[PDB]
Amino acid sequence: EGAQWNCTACTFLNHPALIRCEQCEMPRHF
Amino acid sequence: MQIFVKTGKTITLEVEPSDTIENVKAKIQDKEGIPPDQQRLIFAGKQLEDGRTLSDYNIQKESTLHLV
Amino acid sequence: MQIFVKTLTGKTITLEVEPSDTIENVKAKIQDKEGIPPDQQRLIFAGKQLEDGRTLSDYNIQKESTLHLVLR
Ligand SMILES: [Zn+2]
Repeated sequence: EGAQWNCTACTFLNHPALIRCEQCEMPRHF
Repeated sequence: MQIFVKTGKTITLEVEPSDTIENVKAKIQDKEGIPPDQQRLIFAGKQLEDGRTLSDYNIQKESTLHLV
Repeated sequence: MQIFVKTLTGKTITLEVEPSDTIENVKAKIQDKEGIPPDQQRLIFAGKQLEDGRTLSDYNIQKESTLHLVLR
């Protein structure tokens, strides 16, 4: 899979299985 | 206690403040029809294990989970 | 110590808090300069949501640090 990524929007450390920030719904890749 | 589960639709669940993850996937199956063995719940960036409870992951009121 | 709260719109807020201030206190100070109810806002730092119980010293917030505000 992958590894926990930091939401560029608020630095929140999300889960690899997700594509959008769990806090602000901001996409992972842009 | 009321919680949410982001599937794109969203479902509202009424559970106990300390209900186990297994008990939650049981309710989700009744409302959505998705088998517990084929559903993954994500929260706080960490995946919930069917061995623990909600109180462990600090699942407060109106918290939002994610189905994968 | 002066810290910062970068909103989700690019705007940056300057707050003056002590290392012994709880998160409930910080959210209270943000309400004074934004009118946003503490229960409508969430704070993210170092990739983790701050609990209303802990303080700044607990999460190790130093001077010139910057938190991110994500409305709920
Ligand atoms: Zn974010």
